[PDB]
Amino acid sequence: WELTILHTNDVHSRLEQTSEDSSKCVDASRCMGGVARLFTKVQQIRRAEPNVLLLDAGDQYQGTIWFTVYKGAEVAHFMNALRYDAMALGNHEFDNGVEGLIEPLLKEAKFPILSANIKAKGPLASQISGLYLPYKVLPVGDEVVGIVGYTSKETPFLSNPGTNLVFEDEITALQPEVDKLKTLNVNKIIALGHSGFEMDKLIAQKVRGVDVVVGGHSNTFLYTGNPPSKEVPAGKYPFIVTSDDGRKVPVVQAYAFGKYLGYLKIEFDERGNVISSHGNPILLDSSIPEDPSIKADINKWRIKLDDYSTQELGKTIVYLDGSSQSCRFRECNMGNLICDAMINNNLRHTDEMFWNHVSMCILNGGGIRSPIDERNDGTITWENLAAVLPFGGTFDLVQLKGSTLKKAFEHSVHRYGQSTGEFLQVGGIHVVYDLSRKPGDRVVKLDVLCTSCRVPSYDPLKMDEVYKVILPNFLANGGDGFQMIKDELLRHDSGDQDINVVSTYISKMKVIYPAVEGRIKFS
Amino acid sequence: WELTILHTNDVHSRLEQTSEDSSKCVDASRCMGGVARLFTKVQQIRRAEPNVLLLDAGDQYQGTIWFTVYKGAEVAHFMNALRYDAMALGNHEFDNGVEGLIEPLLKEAKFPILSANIKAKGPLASQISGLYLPYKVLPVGDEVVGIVGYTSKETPFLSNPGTNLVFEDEITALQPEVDKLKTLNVNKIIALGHSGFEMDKLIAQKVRGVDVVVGGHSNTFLYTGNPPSKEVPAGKYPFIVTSDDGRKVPVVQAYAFGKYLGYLKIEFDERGNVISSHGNPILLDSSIPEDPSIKADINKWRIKLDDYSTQELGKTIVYLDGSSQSCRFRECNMGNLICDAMINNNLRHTDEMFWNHVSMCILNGGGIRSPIDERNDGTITWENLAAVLPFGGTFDLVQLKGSTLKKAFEHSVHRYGQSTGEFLQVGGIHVVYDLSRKPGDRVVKLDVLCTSCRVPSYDPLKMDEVYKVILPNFLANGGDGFQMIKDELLRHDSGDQDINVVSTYISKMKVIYPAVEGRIKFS
Ligand SMILES: COC(=O)c1ccc(CO/N=c2\ccn([C@@H]3O[C@H](COP(=O)(O)CP(=O)(O)O)[C@@H](O)[C@H]3O)c(=O)n2C)cc1
Ligand SMILES: COC(=O)c1ccc(CO/N=c2\ccn([C@@H]3O[C@H](COP(=O)(O)CP(=O)(O)O)[C@@H](O)[C@H]3O)c(=O)n2C)cc1
Ligand SMILES: [Ca+2]
Ligand SMILES: [Ca+2]
Ligand SMILES: [Zn+2]
Ligand SMILES: [Zn+2]
Ligand SMILES: [Zn+2]
Ligand SMILES: [Zn+2]
Repeated sequence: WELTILHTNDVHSRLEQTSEDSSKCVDASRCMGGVARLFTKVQQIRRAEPNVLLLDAGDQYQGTIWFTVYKGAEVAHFMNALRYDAMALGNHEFDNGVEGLIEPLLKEAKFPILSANIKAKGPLASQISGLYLPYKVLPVGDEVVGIVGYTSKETPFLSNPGTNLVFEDEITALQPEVDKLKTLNVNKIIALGHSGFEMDKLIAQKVRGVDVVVGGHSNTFLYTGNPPSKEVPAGKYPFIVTSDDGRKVPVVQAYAFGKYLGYLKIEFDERGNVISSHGNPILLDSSIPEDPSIKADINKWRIKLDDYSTQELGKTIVYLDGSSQSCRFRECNMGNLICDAMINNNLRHTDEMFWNHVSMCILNGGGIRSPIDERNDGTITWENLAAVLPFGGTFDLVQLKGSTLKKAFEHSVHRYGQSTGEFLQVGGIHVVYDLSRKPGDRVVKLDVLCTSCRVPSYDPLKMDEVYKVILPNFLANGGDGFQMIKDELLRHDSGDQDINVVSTYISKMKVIYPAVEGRIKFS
Repeated sequence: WELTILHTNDVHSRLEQTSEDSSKCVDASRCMGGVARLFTKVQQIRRAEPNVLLLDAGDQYQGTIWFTVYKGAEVAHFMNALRYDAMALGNHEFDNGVEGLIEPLLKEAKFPILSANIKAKGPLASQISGLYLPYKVLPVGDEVVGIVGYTSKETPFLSNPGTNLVFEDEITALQPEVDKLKTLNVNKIIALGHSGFEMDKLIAQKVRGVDVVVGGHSNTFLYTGNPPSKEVPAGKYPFIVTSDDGRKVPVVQAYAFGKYLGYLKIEFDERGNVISSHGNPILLDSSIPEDPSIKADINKWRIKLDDYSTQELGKTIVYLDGSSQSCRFRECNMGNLICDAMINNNLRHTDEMFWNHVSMCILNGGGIRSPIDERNDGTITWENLAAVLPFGGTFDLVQLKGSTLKKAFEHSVHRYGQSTGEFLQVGGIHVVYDLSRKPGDRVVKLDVLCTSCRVPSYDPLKMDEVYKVILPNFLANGGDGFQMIKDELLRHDSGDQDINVVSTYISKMKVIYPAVEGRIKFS
């Protein structure tokens, strides 16, 4: 019996086709992904293969102005149009709190939404009961397939689920659910979830009864053969894990941003044993036409986005200096605003040991692409912010040793004076450079805002201590020569869309007035 | 013909009786003022004198939780109960914008509200037409008295009137209105307004046809004889100004906070010439009973204030360190919060030469009377803020030369180490002390946030430059040994209630997290 699993993960609001690097589409002849093109390929496969499941491993929420305006209604609408068969909750599905997930996604999806390791408490437990499930048994042809969900145990640090949801250890929560499915004579079981490739491999190894793991979160690209685009595979597709009981369990993921459709064929015997599996993600490039009906519906929904983009988000009473002459040479107030917005976006619930789990921000000055003039009655619109932050990136959370962060600050000024992009704007950091010193030895003071403290205050950076830092995905990936960040980071989780972080902060503040205040000094 | 003018000014939300220093009443046998006691005395005078006018020279708005909750409805209600005959607009009547004045005061007052020098433009001119007037001619016995109003030309820097109101020069706007009243055979004219004793004397000298000036704003106490309480008179009551045409024009004011009722008797001849005048403010002490009906109505209205005081205003995720061990010895985050709230409260409309007219704050650490613990789910209520700021003061605006501010910072640490109250918490200032230097020479660096700049940044303080600074009225009056502030300031205007400034900022921010960030350092 052959099952074809089609899968997406970390689509992150890429409803429209994008450029090759998943940013705004500008060259139509080379644009990729989008739900209209995904519809064409899914429909084509479903004409040819008898037993198909279209699955999403979470993180449809967050990434573009589509999510900013429609807040999940676009996810329910377009996933329903694609006839997704099941979805696991991702961390970003909690960005607008549990109410922003219940309404509109859980109440409007025409498919089961799953997570076996999220447990609600208090009144929320009654309010949400049955709106997401630990698993669902689906009929596929003449057989049944059980799908069990899971979500990152670190979601409380990576989104806004609130205090009435408990994120349990994935393997601990999954095993009894898979044991239960086996008692109900379900012999084909998929674990679909959102914890990252490392946890997916552990689930494949340790959760007895799981036949395949379909994951996400880590934006992992897996491929068997010559890659079709610029993504470099972390391993073959599927990635085979040998389980504790000796089975070969395929693990799949399909990068992010709707650029690929994962495609895995699994051959099962009559008792649900996996005989073999093969496949590969399919690059959704211009060779696959956008479905005209889905595209026309996208164009209709885009009208409200165009309208929203010109509305006042809030006001500034100061000139927002995002010039290169300032932001690539010294502390600039646009850089301070963006880092303050990044820290505000990452305020999450804590135990009694931290005021917040993260207090620090770095931002390459070359990533700030325009100032904003305050003389248009102080108005700031999304279109103005998109000129400042045009790359479609995210502001991610990383864990870096103090030694790595000191090397990043040395890199920031290693060839100072040429208007290069690596000069860092900061938040929760006070750095002093002495440019008369040799490159690599120019940082003379580096103080950081504490997190494990009830009163935030600055203390010297410690080389062996690991710090959480919010920074662009461009820098987490080693852009601008920050190879030390890519190579030495101890954890990396994708964050919110860059424009959206700043827009939300400006709308919350109503009137902004960021100052240049001595976060960066020169001796 | 004898006219008795009863007058109040700068009542500032003191609806309830207060202590002798106009703070919370705690010893009933020695409490003063309040509208119930004012009613008793006004009613007594109106039984005995035939020609009485009860006037208010503005600034009923702002000062206690009454204004925070009722937003002017309490002013219309209790001024109507007292049967005020006329009121001039004060600067604080614009604290909640022009909408917060129209609704509820202008639409609910049963007396004319006056200002001849405020001119509206755009649609507002039609919306507000006739809701305030330049003047009103009132019948008094068998005669008529014209009352012409005026409001501080500096109101745009001292409240929130918005950009559709123009504040003209008082004398320029008053003269044509008084000329018009004279053409209508009105021969007895009172100028009632809110610009301060200095401007009141100029109006008495220069506006031809004005028989008496009833003022406010500067909280001036005038008295003829031995003063009845702790207020020291600035001059006799009335203060006589010789007009340009040789008339003797009485100028009156009655301190502030409803502690006194001004009482002036003017003898006019049949042609409206002033023959003589005499009087004195009456101390509203415990010897005058509170009117039981007004007091019972006050007690009824107080219920909603008690309810409001326990509601969550917003949350803190940090411990708000208002301890004396911190705030009298070093930068404390409660001090930073209060100074940031003071600067936010003073954001006003500007031309293109300033991002804001004021950027600096000083606050005596001894004025911070409690920390706030963040472990009650981060909740902050008005009752918690009242424990931090219990004195019932205001956060005022002063103009100080840099030399005066340097002397204030030397005073801040002149006897450092004894937990004395004068140690300053700051905003928009970065100071460095070297305590090994002799007292009076301990300030080694003092940088200030610019105002005449499009991007706020810090520069060294200049001894000859005048800076606007927000600070407690306690310090503006020379408290804590800051005699240099009292003696050398170039302008002083009373600001908003201390608790209200902080409450509004916390409610706007929703979640606060003030840090100790290096505003005060030690070498
Ligand atoms: C609609 O979207 C685009 O046009 C789009 C274009 C690219 C990507 C991918 O590359 N992402 C980048 C690329 C560069 N930079 C910054 O730009 C600096 C270079 O800028 P300049 O010295 O001014 C040279 P230029 O005028 O040709 O741009 C780098 O040093 C670096 O600091 C980034 O921050 N990011 C995130 C994504 C989208
Ligand atoms: C319900 O209201 C009152 O209890 C009320 C009491 C008074 C006033 C008038 O006085 N106003 C003040 C008085 C003092 N202080 C500060 O307190 C310091 C002295 O405090 P300690 O060293 O702690 C001595 P203590 O325990 O007896 O208070 C001063 O150095 C000064 O920094 C002020 O800030 N203000 C504004 C008003 C109201
Ligand atoms: Ca099986
Ligand atoms: Ca006259
Ligand atoms: Zn993701
Ligand atoms: Zn994720
Ligand atoms: Zn006043
Ligand atoms: Zn005033």
